[PDB]
Amino acid sequence: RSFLCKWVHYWWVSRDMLAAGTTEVDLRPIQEGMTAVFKWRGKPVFVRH
Amino acid sequence: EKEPPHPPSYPFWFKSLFHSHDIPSVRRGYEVYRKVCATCHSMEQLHFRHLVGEVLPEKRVKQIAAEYDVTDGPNDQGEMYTRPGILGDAFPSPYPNEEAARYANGGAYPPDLSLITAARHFGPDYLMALLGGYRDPPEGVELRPGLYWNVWFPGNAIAMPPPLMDEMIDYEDGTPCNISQMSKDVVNFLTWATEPTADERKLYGLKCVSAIAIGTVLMTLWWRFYWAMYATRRIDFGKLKYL
Amino acid sequence: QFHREIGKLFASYSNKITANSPVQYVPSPPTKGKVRRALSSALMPVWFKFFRGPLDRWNLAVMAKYLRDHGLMYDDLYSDKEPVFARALELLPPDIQAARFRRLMRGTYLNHLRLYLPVHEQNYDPFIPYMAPYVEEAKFQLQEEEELLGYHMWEGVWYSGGVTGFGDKEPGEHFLVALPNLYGAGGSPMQA
Amino acid sequence: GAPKFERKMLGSYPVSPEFEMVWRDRLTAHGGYIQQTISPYQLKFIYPFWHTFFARCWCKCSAYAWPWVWPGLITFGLVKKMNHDVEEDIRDHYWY
Amino acid sequence: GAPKFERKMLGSYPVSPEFEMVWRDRLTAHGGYIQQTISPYQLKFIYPFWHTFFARCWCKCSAYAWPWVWPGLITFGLVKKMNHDVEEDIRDHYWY
Amino acid sequence: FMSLFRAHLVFYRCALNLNSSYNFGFLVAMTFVLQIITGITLAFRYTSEASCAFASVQHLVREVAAGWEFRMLHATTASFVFLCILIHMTRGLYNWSYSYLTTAWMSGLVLYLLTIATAFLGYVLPWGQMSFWGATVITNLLSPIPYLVPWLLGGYYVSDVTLKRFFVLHFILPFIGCIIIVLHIFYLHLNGSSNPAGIDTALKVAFYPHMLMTDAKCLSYLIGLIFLQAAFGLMELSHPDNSIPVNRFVTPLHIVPEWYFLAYYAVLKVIPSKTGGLLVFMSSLINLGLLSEIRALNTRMLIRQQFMTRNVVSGWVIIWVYSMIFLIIIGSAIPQATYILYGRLATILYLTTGLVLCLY
Amino acid sequence: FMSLFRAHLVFYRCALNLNSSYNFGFLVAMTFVLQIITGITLAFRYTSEASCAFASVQHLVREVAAGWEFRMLHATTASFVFLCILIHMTRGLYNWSYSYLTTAWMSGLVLYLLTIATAFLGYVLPWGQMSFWGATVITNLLSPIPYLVPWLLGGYYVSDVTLKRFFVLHFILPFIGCIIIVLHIFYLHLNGSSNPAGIDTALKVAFYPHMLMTDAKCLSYLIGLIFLQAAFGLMELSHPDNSIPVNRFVTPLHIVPEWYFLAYYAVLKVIPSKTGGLLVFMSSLINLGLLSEIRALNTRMLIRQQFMTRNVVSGWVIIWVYSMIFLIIIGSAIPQATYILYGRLATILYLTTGLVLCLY
Ligand SMILES: CCCCCCCCCCCCCCCCCC(=O)OC[C@H](COP(=O)([O-])OCC(O)COP(=O)([O-])OC[C@@H](COC(=O)CCCCCCCCCCCCCCCCC)OC(=O)CCCCCCCCCCCCCCCCC)OC(=O)CCCCCCCCCCCCCCCCC
Ligand SMILES: CCCCCCCCCCCCCCCCCC(=O)OC[C@H](COP(=O)([O-])OCC(O)COP(=O)([O-])OC[C@@H](COC(=O)CCCCCCCCCCCCCCCCC)OC(=O)CCCCCCCCCCCCCCCCC)OC(=O)CCCCCCCCCCCCCCCCC
Ligand SMILES: CCCCCCCCCCCCCCCCCC(=O)OC[C@H](COP(=O)([O-])OCC(O)COP(=O)([O-])OC[C@@H](COC(=O)CCCCCCCCCCCCCCCCC)OC(=O)CCCCCCCCCCCCCCCCC)OC(=O)CCCCCCCCCCCCCCCCC
Ligand code: HEC
Ligand code: HEM
Ligand code: HEM
Ligand code: HEM
Ligand code: HEM
Ligand SMILES: COc1cc2[nH]c(C)c(-c3ccc(Oc4ccc(OC(F)(F)F)cc4)cc3)c(=O)c2cc1Cl
Ligand SMILES: COc1cc2[nH]c(C)c(-c3ccc(Oc4ccc(OC(F)(F)F)cc4)cc3)c(=O)c2cc1Cl
Ligand SMILES: O=C1C(O)=C([C@H]2CC[C@H](c3ccc(Cl)cc3)CC2)C(=O)c2ccccc21
Ligand SMILES: O=C1C(O)=C([C@H]2CC[C@H](c3ccc(Cl)cc3)CC2)C(=O)c2ccccc21
Repeated sequence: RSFLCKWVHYWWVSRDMLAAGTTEVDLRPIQEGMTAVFKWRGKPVFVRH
Repeated sequence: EKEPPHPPSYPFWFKSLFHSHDIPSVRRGYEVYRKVCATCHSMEQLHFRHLVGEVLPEKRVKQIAAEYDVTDGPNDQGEMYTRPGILGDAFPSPYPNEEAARYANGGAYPPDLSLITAARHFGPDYLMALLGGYRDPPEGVELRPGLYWNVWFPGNAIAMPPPLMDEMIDYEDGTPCNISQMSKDVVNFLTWATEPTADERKLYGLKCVSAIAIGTVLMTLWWRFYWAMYATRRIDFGKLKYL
Repeated sequence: QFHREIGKLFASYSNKITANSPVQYVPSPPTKGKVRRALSSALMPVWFKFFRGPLDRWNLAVMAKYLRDHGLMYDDLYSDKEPVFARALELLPPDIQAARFRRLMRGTYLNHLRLYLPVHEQNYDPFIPYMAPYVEEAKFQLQEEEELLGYHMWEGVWYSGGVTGFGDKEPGEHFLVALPNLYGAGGSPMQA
Repeated sequence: GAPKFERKMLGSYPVSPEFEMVWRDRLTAHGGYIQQTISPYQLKFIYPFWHTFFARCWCKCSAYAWPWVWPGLITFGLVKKMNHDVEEDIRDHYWY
Repeated sequence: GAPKFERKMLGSYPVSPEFEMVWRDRLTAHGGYIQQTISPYQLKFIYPFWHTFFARCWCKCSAYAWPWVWPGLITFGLVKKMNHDVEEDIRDHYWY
Repeated sequence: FMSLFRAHLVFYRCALNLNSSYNFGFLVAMTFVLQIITGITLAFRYTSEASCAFASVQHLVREVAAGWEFRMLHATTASFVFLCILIHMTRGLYNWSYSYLTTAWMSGLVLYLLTIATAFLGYVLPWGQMSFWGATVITNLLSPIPYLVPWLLGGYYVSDVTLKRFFVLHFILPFIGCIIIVLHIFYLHLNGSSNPAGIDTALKVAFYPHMLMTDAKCLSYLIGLIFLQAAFGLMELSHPDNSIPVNRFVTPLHIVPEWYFLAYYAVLKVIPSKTGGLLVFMSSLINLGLLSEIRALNTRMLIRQQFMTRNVVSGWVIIWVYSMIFLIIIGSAIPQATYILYGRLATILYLTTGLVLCLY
Repeated sequence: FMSLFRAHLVFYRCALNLNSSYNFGFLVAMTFVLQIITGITLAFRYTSEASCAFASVQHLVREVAAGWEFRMLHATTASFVFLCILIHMTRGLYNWSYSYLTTAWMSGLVLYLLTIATAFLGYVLPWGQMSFWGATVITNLLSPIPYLVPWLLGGYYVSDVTLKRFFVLHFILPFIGCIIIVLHIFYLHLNGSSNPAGIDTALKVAFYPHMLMTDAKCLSYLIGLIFLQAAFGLMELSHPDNSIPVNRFVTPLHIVPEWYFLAYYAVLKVIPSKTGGLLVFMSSLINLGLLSEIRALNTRMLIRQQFMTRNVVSGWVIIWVYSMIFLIIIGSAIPQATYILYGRLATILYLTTGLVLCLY
């Protein structure tokens, strides 16, 4: 059982990834009717005025 | 060429089969490395992530990483920029490429220390001996400028200057500083950095080997159980002898 | 005509060999040339006293003790994976055959235990030649078959009957004729 | 395997596939024999091993002395003499 | 394969391995029969094909008409009507 | 396939006096299966690029759960593969197994060649100094034929192309191994195993209860020892110098192959002509092959008892073993005249004692 | 193994009236062997890194002798694999082969599943836009279970780790294929093939002279056609959009899978609930599996003649084929209400005509 558990665990995500983080966005340059796009935790985020 | 000598065995806490690393020594060795040896060497495989929980508390490690400027980008204009280091970044390096490193060190290349004790014979004993090894030339030998005599380096002539000097650094736990102490602590730190998974490996080893040995005893008994029935058999020819 | 010409070569050589045939027994020519016979004869007094003598005595001591520990004879060391000896064993009489069977059993058991026999069980000569009269007959019988049947490289049908076709007479003894069946229960050659 | 005159059976019942190897190696019991065995649940099985230990060990060690150890000793000798030769060379060639 | 009452042989010679499949599928010739064949070196072999072409082609094409073509025609119809519906939609929804 | 399983591994009947020395085949097979498992799970995260192979192997150890364990099991089980094979070979030299197990002995030799090739291909994949310069040396050694070496390399020098094809070849060869193992066992069970006593006997006993348990016992010991060495590192089986990144214009100052290659290395140190070097390997392997038909090289009827117990004369196989060990010793040391001299002595012994096996 | 060769491929006796429609199995096997050769020789130069896979495939075409030929043969032979498989399946739906070739039919289904998996894994390795977003979609489709998707990916999103393990899996699966093929043929020759007439007949004839030549003829045609399409590019089998490097934050504006996946795609377009989507595939495959024991679903004694010749009623298999082709058509087009409407009509036909096969 220990062997199989280690072998399964070895396919799991690595210890460098961690998916942690936070970000901030300045909204002065945006114009009405426009959609801006940003990067966040590996996925895209839309901000629309 | 010649066979180089072999170093003496020092009693580092870890080189027993039941012992772990010695974490205060590791902290002090890291401090030495930062203040001295990181002037010309690099550890490209290490990230600050590695220090939290294993050596240092997270808060302090973040504050350490914040001391460096680390390059990042491109930005909206396609330019690169510098930012304060974060926990996710690798250790910084003093030279941009091997050519610059050789240019600053008279032609010789300072090796990357990420695996140094696994990349030499007798590992930490060799490193401990090497850091002690600087001495005056013998009769009949002279070395060209920017080259030094060391009794443990192969061929005895080495490009690295004498490495250590008393109270060139200071400790936060209070321990007194001298070249011998610094040698011990930095060798401890580099031995840890060579494979941080050491203690995990050894503690798992112990359970594994113990259980497997108990296994072996049980299987030996089971094998003899069947050995005995044919080892003690009787076969007679012609007529029956005993019963 | 190439083939008949080389025929002529072969035939003349064979006729030479035939013409020199004796009509009665004549002693064989020595196995070593006169130079080596001279050298050996010269060096005998040192070589036999110091080296060959003790070698040939130590050898028999080693052999005898190993055979006596286990209670084997010398002619119990030959296998029946050897055709000549297989024939010889076929020609044996009941008593000799039974005793050989028994000795082999005991030797197997003793080598399993790794226990010496008592010295009073070891009082016999192990080097009696009890298989000789039968080995000579086997040699005769198996030589005549070569002479009368094996004198040419005979031609056959390939990979048919379970035999490769290049000479075998027992089925599936070679890899390319392994696995004779895919369904059913198989069978054995001895029950045909 | 076995010679054809040994692997000839007395019975005529078809040999089942799972017994192939068993009857390829058939041998006759010339003269017959009698055997007795005890179930391993009714035998001691670690005392018989130690009871016969000294005899077995004497036999095994006696058998291996000359063939394995004496050439071993000679080889160990040769290594020591090689070390001598080298440690003398290294001074002759390079020490003033 | 074959029923057991068909694959029962009259001979008793051992079936060789390379003929396995041949005798697993044995069948009886109920009533017997007579057959004749000519060596292919003594036959015409491309004229017999064209000589019987029209009959063979009539048979094959006749057999496939209803089952394959009529549903095919219906499907082709459906595709054309779908195209109609789409080309009308695209104007209704987006042209003023 | 169950009926075959029962015929060969349950009802198969052995001789009563088969001791541990007959258990090492099973053991090498098991190290094969185990090495295959760890192989495949290492392939899932390895990178076959000269620019980054090294760091790819380091990533497993540093950043992957249980990453270190599979690499180290794979590294250490190789040594046991070779150790078990050598014990397994020497047993049959000692017994003269090849007298009647002719084709089994041939198959054995082919399997050993396969194993050498597999190991050496593996040895290049971590892509350190020793890997690069080892590949350089062995590719230069098979130079006699034009253009074959740039072709097999893929290039004028050892390259990323070379790494890619070495990786694929190292993937494939073990399974060809497995096929040849099936062939091996066919020839073996065609005949039947020999005794340590070298007699023919009717005192046979079935496999499943008695011998299966001995196999299992030895298996326990081997699993034990592999884990001991893997987890704690008792012996310095592999030199440190593969820990350094490659440099194409600077050799390492001291050189020591993996132990199972040292004897060969010793030869390349001591014979002057390079072709003589290569021919020694070819000749010794041909001599071993020649033992398959030793019954024909003489008209005296042959026996398997070599009467080596209590014998002051010892036997040619023992002298062979000690010569080989001496060659390993000399392999390990620096190039110096005296080492070369005793090297040549040992080499002559190693060659002669192999030639002489045919002279009964 | 020669005796088996002769028993099964030389002396094996068939029915006289086996026409070309019974030659397509041999053909799919041959495309397998051929695809394996080209696979292995492509592996020698491919790079399994997300940073550089794409350029690795371009290097073969641009800078390697005959580099282009192996890539294009490998790409084009896949289409023929699937085309031959579909003809091979439809033949046995038409004949009701599964009436008595029960386990052969089951084995067939397993082989088809293996082939789908193999192809889709291959489709990701060139690492273009379509590859990345296809992998994203199919991995999201099997999401219902927690943590299974990050585990199988290796990561929170499609990554270099994903590429590495896809490459190894694509390496391995074909050979498992081969093993299952041997199993397939075992079940087949256990029974014996059916006629186009669906009667039992004694007018049998051996394989080697008559049927072997027809196999060879069709083989010539297939090799021909593969080379024609491979060298000249007559049909746009693969969409251009895999020619663009990957971008993780922008999808391609128009999407068309490989043709052998379009019908499935059509379903994912038209059924509202995602789970309903997945369940349609599961249900249809279960229905096909259920045909293996059709003799039990009724007490009337069964015949293999479906009397589809000259029949105005046609047959459920033909309606199935036309429904599937219609679904391919709709697969190919943009998402629009009318396409979805006729999609749903065709989907209902496709499901119902599969259910109804059991109702004799
Ligand atoms: C998978 C296989 C495919 C299925 C089909 C089978 C294929 C085999 C066909 C080839 C055989 C053709 C020759 C026919 C000979 C007929 C003679 C006869 O009447 O038969 C009785 C006769 C035996 O009766 P006997 O004399 O009573 O027996 C006593 C003993 O023979 C002891 O007698 P002795 O001690 O008195 O000495 C006698 C010896 C005295 O002579 C010597 O000993 C001379 C020694 C001098 C040293 C030089 C080497 C000699 C060998 C030559 C090899 C060259 C061939 C390869 C060429 C490569 C070209 C690319 O005589 C000979 O050597 C004469 C025969 C030598 C012929 C050997 C080569 C024949 C091959 C020709 C075709 C080559 C094309 C191959 C293409 C590439 C692929 C392989 O048959 C033989 O001796 C057999 C000879 C042929 C070898 C066996 C065939 C191999 C079968 C196993 C297949 C292995 C394939 C492995 C690949 C696996 C892939 C996965
Ligand atoms: C004990 C042996 C172990 C063998 C291991 C081999 C290595 C394996 C490596 C791979 C791993 C495999 C794992 C499985 C191994 C096998 C296991 C097994 O079942 O063994 C059965 C073995 C023998 O069974 P058997 O039924 O007698 O076997 C039949 C015989 O072989 C008899 O067979 P035969 O009579 O039929 O003969 C056939 C022939 C067939 O021929 C062969 O098989 C020959 C093979 C030779 C090897 C050839 C290849 C070599 C290749 C080169 C390798 C180089 C490696 C370099 C390594 C360097 C390392 C530094 O064999 C022979 O002739 C063999 C006899 C050789 C005699 C040699 C005599 C040498 C004397 C040396 C004296 C030294 C004195 C030093 C004094 C120093 C003073 C300062 O029995 C045992 O091992 C009994 C169990 C003992 C367990 C004891 C555990 C104690 C633990 C204590 C813990 C303490 C803790 C304290 C804590 C305290 C806390 C306060
Ligand atoms: C001809 C057929 C070819 C078939 C090819 C198939 C595709 C293969 C693809 C993969 C590659 C494989 C390669 C090998 C192929 C086979 C080769 C072969 O041996 O064929 C035998 C084939 C038929 O042999 P057989 O013994 O009669 O076969 C038995 C029958 O099947 C009868 O069997 P049964 O009676 O036992 O029935 C069992 C049943 C068993 O069921 C099945 O097998 C059903 C299978 C159905 C397929 C299901 C899967 C579909 C999956 C979806 C695929 C989608 C693909 C999308 C592609 C889009 C492309 C745009 O089969 C049937 O029911 C089949 C009957 C189907 C009837 C359908 C009727 C449709 C009528 C259409 C009319 C169209 C009119 C258009 C008018 C337009 C006006 C504008 O004969 C030939 O091909 C004879 C050779 C002809 C050579 C001619 C060459 C001429 C070259 C001219 C060059 C000119 C150059 C000019 C230069 C000028 C310079 C100045
Ligand atoms: C710049 C002044 C350096 C400092 C500070 C440290 N090292 Fe270094 N090191 C430097 C050079 C130019 C060289 C090359 C030496 C040569 O002969 O080419 C080195 C080498 C080493 C080595 C290699 C030893 C060997 O046998 O190859 C080691 C192990 C080493 N240095 C360790 C080391 C340590 C522990 C340091 C902190 C105490 C340290 N070095 C500082 C340049 C410089
Ligand atoms: C008898 C079977 C095998 C043997 C003897 C063998 C031998 C070796 C050896 C000696 C190494 C060197 C490891 C090191 O130096 O750290 C190695 C590495 C490797 N082997 Fe094998 N191997 C075998 C089977 C396999 C198989 C079947 C695979 C994959 C299917 C495989 C994949 C690898 C990989 C990926 C490495 C690289 C290890 C690394 O980079 O750290 N091996 N092998
Ligand atoms: C992967 C490599 C090998 C495997 C898996 C293997 C496996 C086996 C096995 C399971 C046996 C029967 C049980 C045993 O003897 O332990 C055996 C016997 C034998 N093997 Fe191997 N073996 C290998 C390599 C070799 C080699 C390299 C040789 C010879 C050079 C060889 C020659 C023999 C012989 C002669 C026997 C039978 C000896 C006798 O019956 O007296 N094998 N092998
Ligand atoms: C039935 C067997 C196989 C099928 C159906 C198959 C299918 C495919 C497909 C559809 C592709 C996509 C190629 C492209 O989009 O250009 C591909 C690529 C590939 N296949 Fe397979 N494959 C098979 C066997 C193999 C085998 C056995 C190997 C290696 C041992 C292999 C290695 C590769 C490689 C390396 C690629 C990458 C091609 C490239 O990057 O251009 N394939 N395969
Ligand atoms: C790699 C995939 C496949 C291979 C290599 C293969 C191979 C073969 C071969 C060689 C035959 C005998 C000759 C012939 O019919 O052409 C056969 C027959 C057959 N196969 Fe397949 N096949 C494959 C896939 C399938 C699939 C997907 C199915 C069903 C879904 C299937 C079901 C059958 C049936 C029912 C027969 C016998 C039909 C009859 O005797 O009337 N096979 N196959
Ligand atoms: C102590 O004395 C003995 C020990 C012995 N141990 C074993 C393990 C066997 C044996 C090995 C393999 C086998 O069948 C197989 C072939 C090949 C395979 O393939 C592969 F690769 F190994 F998995 C598997 C399976 C059948 C039997 C013996 O005969 C054997 C004989 C003696 Cl005298
Ligand atoms: C037109 O009518 C027919 C055509 C037919 N064509 C063929 C090719 C066969 C056939 C296939 C494979 C086989 O044995 C093998 C199994 C598996 C292997 O493995 C692998 F992977 F294919 F190489 C190889 C070989 C034995 C026979 C038939 O039975 C067959 C039957 C009919 Cl009625
Ligand atoms: O100089 C050598 C050298 O000579 C070999 C040799 C060892 C023996 C090998 C070998 C010889 C014969 C066979 Cl059958 C198999 C392998 C070939 C490479 C090395 O392995 C090596 C590795 C790294 C740096 C230098 C060297
Ligand atoms: O939206 C899709 C999509 O829906 C699929 C689908 C096609 C059908 C596939 C499939 C479905 C069922 C089976 Cl049994 C096998 C494959 C799964 C991926 C794609 O292949 C694709 C590729 C590139 C970009 C977008 C897409």
